[PDB]
Amino acid sequence: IKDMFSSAMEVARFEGAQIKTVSGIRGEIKRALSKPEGHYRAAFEDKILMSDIVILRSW
Amino acid sequence: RTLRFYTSKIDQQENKRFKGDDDIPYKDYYQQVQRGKQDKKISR
Amino acid sequence: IPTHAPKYEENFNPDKKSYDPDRTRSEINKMKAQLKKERKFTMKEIRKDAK
Amino acid sequence: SLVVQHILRLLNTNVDGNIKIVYALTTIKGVGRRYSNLVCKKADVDLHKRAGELTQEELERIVQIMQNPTHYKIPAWFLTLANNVESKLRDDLERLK
Amino acid sequence: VKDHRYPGLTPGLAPVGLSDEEDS
Amino acid sequence: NDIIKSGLAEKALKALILQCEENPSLKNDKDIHIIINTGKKMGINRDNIPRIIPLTKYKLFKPRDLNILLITKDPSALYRETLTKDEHTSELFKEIISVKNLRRRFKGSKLTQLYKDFDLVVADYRVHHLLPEVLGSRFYHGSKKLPYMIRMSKEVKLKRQQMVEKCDPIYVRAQLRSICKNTSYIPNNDNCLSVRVGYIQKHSIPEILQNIQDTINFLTDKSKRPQGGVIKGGIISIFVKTSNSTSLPIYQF
Amino acid sequence: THKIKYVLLNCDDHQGLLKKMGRDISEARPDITHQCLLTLLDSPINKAGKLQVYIQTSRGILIEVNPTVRIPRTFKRFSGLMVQLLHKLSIRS
Amino acid sequence: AVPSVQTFGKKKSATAVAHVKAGKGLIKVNGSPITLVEPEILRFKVYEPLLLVGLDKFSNIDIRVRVTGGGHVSQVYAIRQAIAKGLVAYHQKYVDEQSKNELKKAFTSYDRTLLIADSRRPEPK
RNA sequence: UGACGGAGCCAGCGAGUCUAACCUUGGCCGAGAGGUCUUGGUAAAAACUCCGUCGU
Repeated sequence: IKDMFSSAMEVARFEGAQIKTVSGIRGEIKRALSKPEGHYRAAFEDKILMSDIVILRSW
Repeated sequence: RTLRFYTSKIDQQENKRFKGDDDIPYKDYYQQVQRGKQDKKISR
Repeated sequence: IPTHAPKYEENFNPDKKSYDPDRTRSEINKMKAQLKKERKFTMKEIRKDAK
Repeated sequence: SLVVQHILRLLNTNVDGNIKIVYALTTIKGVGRRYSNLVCKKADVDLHKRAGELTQEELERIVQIMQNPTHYKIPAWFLTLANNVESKLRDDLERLK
Repeated sequence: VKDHRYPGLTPGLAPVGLSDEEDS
Repeated sequence: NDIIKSGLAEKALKALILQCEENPSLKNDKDIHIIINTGKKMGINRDNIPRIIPLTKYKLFKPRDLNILLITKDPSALYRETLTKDEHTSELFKEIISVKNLRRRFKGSKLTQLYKDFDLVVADYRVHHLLPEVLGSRFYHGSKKLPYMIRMSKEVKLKRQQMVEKCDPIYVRAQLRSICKNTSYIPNNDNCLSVRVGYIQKHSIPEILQNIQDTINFLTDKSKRPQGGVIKGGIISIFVKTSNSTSLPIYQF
Repeated sequence: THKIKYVLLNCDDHQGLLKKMGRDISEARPDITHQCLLTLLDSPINKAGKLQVYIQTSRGILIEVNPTVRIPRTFKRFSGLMVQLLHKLSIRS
Repeated sequence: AVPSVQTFGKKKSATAVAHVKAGKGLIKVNGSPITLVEPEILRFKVYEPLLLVGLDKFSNIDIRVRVTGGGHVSQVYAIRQAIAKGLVAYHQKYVDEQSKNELKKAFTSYDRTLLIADSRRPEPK
C-alpha cells in the first residue's frame, strides 16, 4: 500500500494496526517497505483489487 | 641533435634504489505571455 | 633484485577507521554512518513502544 | 649476398610497434575498435600491418583523420542535506520521548 | 506501395527523391 | 507564406531563443516545436507510426549527425552483413539488432540506457508493431524517439506468394536521409498537434520560419493525403515552444 | 600485538602487561626476528634472487616475506610494521 | 496393417517415444535424422544400440523417435533407451525370439540401462 | 577454465472480469466538476554446444 504514510518511521508506529478496504476486506499493517518511503506491506483476509481503497480508522 | 647532447646522456647513464645501510624514507515579451495566461486562468 | 619500501601508518590503530585523503569524503562518510545508527536505533525504539 | 628490404608516438600517446595498427590505436583515449578501423580505412593503410611497419606519410594521414574528423566526413557519434536529515531524526527522537 | 499484411506501411513511409539517392 | 511575413512569428522566436540562454532550466532544451490548434478533431487514432513532412528549403539534420538504431527481422545476419559491408551503409548505423535479441539483452534499466544512447530509432516495417512491448513506455510517450518505419528493399508483397528477402543498401540510405532532413508528425484524435521545426544554435530564425511554412503547407494541402492534408478546416492558432518552455503564440485566427 | 594504541609486545618495553597475560617475558623477544630478517635480506644471496623467507609466529601465524622488501633498520619502526601486518593481513609498497 | 511397435524411454523428466515399423532403415529423432542429434559430444551415446547389434538389423525397419522434457543429457539417455527397447520389442513381435534373446543379451552385457530404467529413488538412511 | 557478437538447442512448477509507475511543459472543451490531446525527465530459461575477433 502507498500514500497512507510519508516515511517508514510513521509506518513503524502503526504496525499491527487494523485496516480495511471500502469492500470491507479486513487486513493488517505488517511491515514497512525500505523503498520507497511510506510504503508498507499488508495482509488481507482475501485478495484485494487495484480499484480498492484501504482506510485506517483512528480518533 | 648536437653531439654534446649524446655525451650528456652517456655520462648520465654512468650515474643512473636502496643500497648498503639506507633506511626507508622517514615521514520581456515572454514574461508578458506568462502573465497573460495566468491572468486568463484567474479571471475564469 | 628491485628494492621497494613497505607502506604503513605509524601508531596504527585498527579500531580507528582508515585515514582518508579527502576531508569532505571522510566527513560525509562520518555523517552517513552516524545517520544509519540513529535511524536503526530510533526504528527499534518506536517498534518496542508500539508493541 | 646483398639483399636490402618498436614504439611510436601518435597524438601524445605511446603505441607499441608489435601491436596491429587498429588495436594499437585503440589504446588512444576516445578511439574504439570500430573508430580505429574506420580511421585506417579512410587512411588507406592496410589493417594487417603492424604499428611499427607504418610509414611516416601514413601516420601523418592518420593524424589528420583524427584531428579533422568532420573535414573527412567522419560520422558524429564516432566523435548539509544529510545534516538536516540528522537534525530531523533527532527532533523525531525527542518527540518520541 | 501497399502491403496487405501491414496497412500502416503506406502512410508514414519515408519519401525518396533523386537528391537522396545521389552520393554526397 | 503570410505567417512568415508577419513580424509576430519573428518576435516570438527571438524571445524563445533568448530565454533558453538566460534561463538555467531551459539549458538542456535544444529543439523547437510548434503547437497547432486544428479547428476540428482529426479523427485519426494514434498509431505511433511517424509520418514524414517534407521540408524542401532546408534540411533539419543529416544521417552522420545522429546515433541511429536499426531493428531488423530475425535472422539479422543477412541485413547486418549486407549493410556493414557496403561502403554507402558501412558507417550509417551505430548498432544493428534483431527484435528477439533486442528483447533479450535490454530489459528494465537497460531500456532506459538504450533510450539515452540513441538519437534516432528505425525499424523494419514488418517488426514495427512488435516494438511497443519491447522498447517499453519511455520510447512511446512524448514522440521524441519513436521508431520510424523503413523498408529494407524495394520488393513488394503479393497475396499467395512469398516475398523475396533482399537488402538494398542504397535504398536504405536514401530513406534514412529523408527521415533525418525532413521533419515528422504523429496524428492524434484531438485538436492539438506537435511538430519539430528547428534546432537551437543550428538554424537561424529565417530558416526556422521557412520550416514552419513547409510544415503548415503540407499538413493543410489536401492533395498530399494520406501523409499530408490531415488538418481539415484550417488552423485556429499556432504556438512555438521548447520541451520545457511555455508556448509563444505566432498565429491566431 | 595488544592494545594499551596497539603495540608489538617486547620483553623490555612491556613487562607488566605480559604478566597480566601470564606469558613469560623471557619468550617475548621480537628483536631476534628483526635481526635475522636484516641479515637474511641484506645477504648477497637475496640480492641474487635465490632466497625467500617465511616466518612462523609462535601463535601459529605464517608470514611470507617478499625478497624485494626493505624492512626499516631501526627496531622501533619495525614494530609499527608488524602491528600493521598482523591486523591488516598484508603490507603494500 | 503394417507391423509396428511402440516403446518408451525415460530419464528424469525426459521422455522419448519410439515407433518401430517395417521399412528401409530410416532412423529419425524429432523429425530429423539421428546423425543431427545434439550435443555432438554425446552423439555416440545415442549410437550405442545401433553399433552394438549392428546396422544390418535396422536395414529392414524404420524408427521414429519423439523426445520431450528434460535437458540435453537426459534426452540423449531417453532416446537410446527407447531405441533399444523398440528394437527388442519389434524382434519379439515380428521376428524370431532367438534374435530377441541375442539382442537382450548384447544390450544387457554392454549397459543394462538401455533396457531397464535408471531412476535414482531417494533412500533414507 | 576470459570479454564481445552471431548461430543451434533442451525444462518443470504457476491461470480470481484478475497484474499493477512518479514528477513536469502546454493546446482545446467545460458554469463548475472535470474530460481529451501534447510534452521532457526519473524509476523499472540459464547453463550448454559451435563459429569469428582481441588477448592474458
